[PDB]
Amino acid sequence: VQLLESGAEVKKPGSSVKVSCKASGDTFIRYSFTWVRQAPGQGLEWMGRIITILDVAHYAPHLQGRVTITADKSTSTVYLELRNLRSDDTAVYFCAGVYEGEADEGEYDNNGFLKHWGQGTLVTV
Amino acid sequence: NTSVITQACPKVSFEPIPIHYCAPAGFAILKCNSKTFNGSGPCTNVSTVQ
Amino acid sequence: KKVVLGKKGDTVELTCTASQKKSIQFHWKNSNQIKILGNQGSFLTKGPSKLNDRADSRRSLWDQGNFPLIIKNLKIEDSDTYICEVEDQKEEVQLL
Amino acid sequence: AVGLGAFILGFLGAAGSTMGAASMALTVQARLLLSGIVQQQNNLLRAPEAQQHMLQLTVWGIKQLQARVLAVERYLRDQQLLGIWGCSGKIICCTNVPWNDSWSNKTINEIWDNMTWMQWEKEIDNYTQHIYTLLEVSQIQQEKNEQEL
Amino acid sequence: ELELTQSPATLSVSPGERATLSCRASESVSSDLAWYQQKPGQAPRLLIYGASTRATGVPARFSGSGSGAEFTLTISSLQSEDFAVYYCQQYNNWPPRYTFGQGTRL
Amino acid sequence: QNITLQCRIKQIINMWQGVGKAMYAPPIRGQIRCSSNITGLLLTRDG
Ligand SMILES: *[C@@H]1O[C@H](CO)[C@@H](O[C@@H]2O[C@H](CO)[C@@H](O[C@@H]3O[C@H](CO)[C@@H](O)[C@H](O[C@H]4O[C@H](CO)[C@@H](O)[C@H](O)[C@@H]4O[C@H]4O[C@H](CO)[C@@H](O)[C@H](O)[C@@H]4O)[C@@H]3O)[C@H](O)[C@H]2NC(C)=O)[C@H](O)[C@H]1NC(C)=O
Ligand SMILES: *[C@@H]1O[C@H](CO)[C@@H](O[C@@H]2O[C@H](CO)[C@@H](O)[C@H](O)[C@H]2NC(C)=O)[C@H](O)[C@H]1NC(C)=O
Ligand SMILES: Cc1ccc(-c2ccc(NC(=O)N3CCC4(CCO4)CC3)cc2)cc1
Ligand SMILES: *[C@@H]1O[C@H](CO)[C@@H](O)[C@H](O)[C@H]1NC(C)=O
Ligand SMILES: *[C@@H]1O[C@H](CO)[C@@H](O)[C@H](O)[C@H]1NC(C)=O
Ligand SMILES: *[C@@H]1O[C@H](CO)[C@@H](O)[C@H](O)[C@H]1NC(C)=O
Repeated sequence: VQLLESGAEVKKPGSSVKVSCKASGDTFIRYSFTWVRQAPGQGLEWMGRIITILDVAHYAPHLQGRVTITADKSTSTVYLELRNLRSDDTAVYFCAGVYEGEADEGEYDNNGFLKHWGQGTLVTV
Repeated sequence: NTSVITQACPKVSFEPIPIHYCAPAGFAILKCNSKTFNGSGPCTNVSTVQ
Repeated sequence: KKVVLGKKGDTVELTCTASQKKSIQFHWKNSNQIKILGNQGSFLTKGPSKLNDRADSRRSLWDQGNFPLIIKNLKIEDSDTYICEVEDQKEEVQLL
Repeated sequence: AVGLGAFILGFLGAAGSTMGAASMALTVQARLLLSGIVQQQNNLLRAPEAQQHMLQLTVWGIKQLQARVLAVERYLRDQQLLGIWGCSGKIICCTNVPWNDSWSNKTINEIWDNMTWMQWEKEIDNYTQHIYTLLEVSQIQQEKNEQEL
Repeated sequence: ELELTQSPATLSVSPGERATLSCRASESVSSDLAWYQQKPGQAPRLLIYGASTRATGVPARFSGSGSGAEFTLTISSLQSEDFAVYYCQQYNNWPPRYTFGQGTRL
Repeated sequence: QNITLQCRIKQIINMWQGVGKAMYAPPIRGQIRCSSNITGLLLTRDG
């Protein structure tokens, strides 16, 4: 699987940004996805995780009131939506994921590792 | 709409044990003691248990 | 009986209901009394007929007392009648 | 079994017998007991003995007693509720309401000898409320008449 | 909360040497840890996952061990192409509260 | 002798408790087995 990032964006504080990620090369529904952020000069920050077989998602503690992750099962596209956006959120954003063996058959392994990575999308605020 | 919750998952031992049901005071349970009984209708050998 | 007409080559939803507003055991059968769908409490089963495939229900509405039969990739050859087996309410519908 | 109390349990074994037989059986056991010929044995729990195992006999010790105490209260209650029909303090109460052939057109020998109580109380179940109403009325009229002398 | 830090801020090594990297967690990991290699302009590729299992395509140079909240990654016969920033990831929380550490630079 | 059934251990379970789905934790490392007594069957027949 390859993960394809969307285009760069520029917003003002108080607005919002939604960044897509297209996953392809295998069946989408068997891959778990996460989003990771990296502001310039900073290390990697986990933002959240989405389960695609069961539409369930979780967010890091400071993003709980700001971030929604959606898996569009019909287009194999994962979207990261960040609301109530601030200048502190300038960063390069990116998707990542991992294969869940036969998740379709109910053998999902809740794999927390990231093997497939996107390129990085720059979003400024 | 759906409602989704999550819980901690300690794994636990799971080995079913026999559990029996008992009558409250004032009640008793009738039991069918026939060797042949198709699940319904008259049972010709009945005993009472708690 | 209740008759529902489609466009032949599409999909139809026929319904059975219960006044209990609970998920109860139910079955759907055709005119030859061949099982199409039904449940086993929370689980959905299929009937071993020409409608074993191309068919489903709405598990989420079973607790509302709504037990539909949905036939997909519908053909004119499927325009038979169907019998509900919900409680003793053996209602009949027709697919066209 | 248990849960019904001694009053019921001593009568319950007659559930498979005819009505006539049940009355005779009760009479005989009473005779043997009054005469000191037979004795009644107990079926009560022994109590815990060992402290470490006591839950086993205090739970059931208490439940067995609760069943018996409630059976006593029900027995004594009914024995006075029956005052309405003029049957308080009795097991067998004969009254002045005549039997209706419409309730059941059978002779007393047919009823008492070829039927059990389980059958009898089903054949006339739909007249039970009628009869009970009449029993109350008859008792009221008897009281009315006695107090007029 | 969960945070991962490295012992060195930077690791001073030369090519051909066995580099040693060391991750410490604020919370027990119990082998649910992974290591990633971050190069400028690149995705932080996964090399090690699960105690120390190598991902498919990972050079034999990368290996490691650890337990509790203290884990070690080593790079045998370090190559010039391995002078990357390495990140340590802990994912054993449920509901997930996964984090990456500060990382260390070679 | 010894008819063998192919079995799989799954994490996504349709609940018997009511309508809904649930995820359970992944399999335990070690040897797991059970020896059970078949005491009855559930069978059905069609028209
Ligand atoms: C019908 O009845 C029969 C009984 O007549 C039932 O059969 C029993 O089934 C149970 C469950 O599978 C089985 O119990 C195990 O016995 C093992 C004996 O060595 C135990 O070691 C094992 O415990 C481990 O696993 C548990 C979870 O599965 C853990 O909670 C526990 O802590 C142990 O786990 C540690 O150790 C193991 C082993 O080293 C390691 O893998 C783990 O990672 C961890 O470190 C269970 O107690 C009974 O032995 C079976 N009885 C018989 C006589 O065979 C049968 O299940 C019933 N049928 C149905 C359908 O219910
Ligand atoms: C009615 O059922 C009871 C209970 O099973 C039968 O009595 C048992 O008979 C066996 C021998 O086959 C004895 O070992 C048990 O101790 C008896 N139990 C009791 C409570 O007495 C009884 O025979 C059956 N009667 C009929 C007519 O079928
Ligand atoms: C708590 C408790 C209370 C009462 C009893 C009890 C035991 C035996 C009888 N006996 C009976 O009903 N008989 C029928 C009528 C007859 C024949 C002419 O008189 C005598 C025999 C009644 C109540 C038991 C437990
Ligand atoms: C029986 O019921 C009828 C009414 O249906 C009544 O006229 C008759 O007097 C009753 N007989 C007895 C014995 O109660
Ligand atoms: C079946 O399994 C038992 C051990 O559980 C073994 O002794 C026996 O030989 C096996 N039978 C066959 C046909 O392999
Ligand atoms: C199966 O039945 C035998 C008796 O034939 C008994 O000894 C054994 O314990 C039973 N096993 C289970 C799991 O009930």
